[PDB]
Amino acid sequence: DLKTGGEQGYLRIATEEAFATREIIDVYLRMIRDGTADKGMVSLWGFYAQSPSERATQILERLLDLGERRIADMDATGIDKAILALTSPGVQPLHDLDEARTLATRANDTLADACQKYPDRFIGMGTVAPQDPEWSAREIHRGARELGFKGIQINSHTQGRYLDEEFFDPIFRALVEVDQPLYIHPATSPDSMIDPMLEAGLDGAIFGFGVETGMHLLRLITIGIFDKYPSLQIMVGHMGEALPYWLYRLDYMHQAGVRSQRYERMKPLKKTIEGYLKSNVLVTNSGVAWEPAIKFCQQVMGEDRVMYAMDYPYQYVADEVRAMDAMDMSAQTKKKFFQTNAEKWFKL
Amino acid sequence: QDLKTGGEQGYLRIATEEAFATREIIDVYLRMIRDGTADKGMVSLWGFYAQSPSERATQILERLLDLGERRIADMDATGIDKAILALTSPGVQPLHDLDEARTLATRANDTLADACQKYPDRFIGMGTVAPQDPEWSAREIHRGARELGFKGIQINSHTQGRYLDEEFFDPIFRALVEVDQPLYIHPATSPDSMIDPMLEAGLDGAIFGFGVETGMHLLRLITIGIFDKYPSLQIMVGHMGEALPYWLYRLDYMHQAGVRSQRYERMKPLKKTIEGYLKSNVLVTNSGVAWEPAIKFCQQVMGEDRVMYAMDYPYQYVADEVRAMDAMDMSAQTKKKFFQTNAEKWFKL
Ligand SMILES: [Mn+2]
Ligand SMILES: [Mn+2]
Repeated sequence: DLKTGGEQGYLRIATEEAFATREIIDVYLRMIRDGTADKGMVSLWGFYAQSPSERATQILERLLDLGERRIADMDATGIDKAILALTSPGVQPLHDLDEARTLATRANDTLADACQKYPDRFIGMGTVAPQDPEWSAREIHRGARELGFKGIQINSHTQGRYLDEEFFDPIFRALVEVDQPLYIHPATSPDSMIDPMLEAGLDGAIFGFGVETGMHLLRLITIGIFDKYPSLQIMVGHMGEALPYWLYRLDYMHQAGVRSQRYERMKPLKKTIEGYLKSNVLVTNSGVAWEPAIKFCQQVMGEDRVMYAMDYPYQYVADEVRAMDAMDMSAQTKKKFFQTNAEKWFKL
Repeated sequence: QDLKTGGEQGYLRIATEEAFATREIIDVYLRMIRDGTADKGMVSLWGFYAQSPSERATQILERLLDLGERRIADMDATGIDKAILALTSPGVQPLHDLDEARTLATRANDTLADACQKYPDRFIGMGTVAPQDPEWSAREIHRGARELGFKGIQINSHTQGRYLDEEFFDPIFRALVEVDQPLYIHPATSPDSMIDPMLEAGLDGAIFGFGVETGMHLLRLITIGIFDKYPSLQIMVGHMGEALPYWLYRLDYMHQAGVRSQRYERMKPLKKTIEGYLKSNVLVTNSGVAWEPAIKFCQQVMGEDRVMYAMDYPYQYVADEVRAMDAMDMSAQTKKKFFQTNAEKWFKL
């Protein structure tokens, strides 16, 4: 009952879909073995790459496939197109810059090859190495102009550092030059923040992912990234990492902080936080196949700014697709949500 | 829109997360800041509120300190009939000298009891405790229920980086169930172990860090099985549930995924889903969130009987917020629950 081809009145374009390369997963394993992995890596990838559980082993196998098996899984859930990115944390944790750039290059060329082979099914977002912002800028050039990619995905922090630092500016300069979106995907929190979450089993997707990612998007908003770069669009998954829900409180407390001069890095902005959510931020529902949360986001940010995502293979659930197809929404809204918003914002 | 006391609009306005301070305890914070024993959160939060020359800070400190006619006037001016009062975060929880903590918490509780006696139709008390000493805290829970007329207690999230899911804190929960009173988990700044990236961006306080710390704490309690151990226990949180109601689908999906894959020895099977515990054991206020779409979303998730009005005076003392809440496109029956009768039930007023 879930079919490709758009007969139900829209294509299903899934906008937060993951893959891995074996050589990068082997680096994570090396890091865990040699003690250079951070606590988040040990937690996340010591689980996914090593647990014998059904969940981990299926995720690992699915991540590594970029062909007929992934296509079969998409066919079986009626997914027309998938926007693919290297799974978190990509090469961001790597201490050897030459190794990070090499592996990122390879992962990008691997993705490009797959998209060339399945051009009606797979759409690519590039991976970068923000450890090297200037290289990353050139890799943004290459993905947009040579590889056919539609943007980049950054897996939140790089070695405990956030994108609001001036150090990272070449990434933003390059994105606005090629006029492509940035997708800030979660990662585990850095060692400076993870301990109370990790000790309770909360460091991953259940909680810590949202803390890390929402903090990252928020600190970019509050540093004025969209005043510096008014064309820039930043996408986040998981229903906006709670930011839409907190909006009233964000704006109230932002304004209080600005006016009171409480903080060096919180100065006046040209728009409210609400205003940036309406003009510069875009949200997917990855992991949140939940009609009230989706409708809430659509109401707060505008229906044109909210997109369907599956989060394959971390959350591959046919009944979720069925629930999304069944939502109490107009045909027109549902087509935006499943298809045409993604067509617009990713320039498909 | 006139804001009047007396319920002529169809309900009393019962404000359920309202703060006060004591000069002696603020002086301790200043001492800890000066001597270097204050954590980064204390330096940030109380360095600001107790020392900032900012207009917001100065007026907030004066209002915090008043437990009399000024506070009453401020309530009258915004049509607030009753305020549920608690010692402002982080209370005595950061203190290293337990004699001092116990003495100052006793004093603060005595002061609050005295004020509530003076204005018994306007002020309702929640006790403060010192979780560093869970035995003393248990006695203080009983003292507040027996002698002081209090309706429960407020704990200001973590105590020196230690969380209530730890077995050490069990005597506090045992005492709450014995007196049959709720726990309000109010925010605090994050501990030094988690605060640094937030603090650097100006995000450690009410804008963001408070919700992270508090949502985390409540999620840790849910997932340790506090409500299987204590099925009668009610835990209240402000700020529209510290995002948990909005995350709920993701919370349950990933909690179940973790348990079934045996990922964390800490995370064991629970008798209810997280959704089940929200509907049976957690209560939410809208402190700081005078925003209809979020209130209505939370009502749908939790049930309209489980969501209450709060002002968060004096940190967020805004007449126009009251006006907006009075004017929500919501039935008279639901509005009366939200402002009045839910609080009357859950606080046993
Ligand atoms: Mn994902
Ligand atoms: Mn408060």
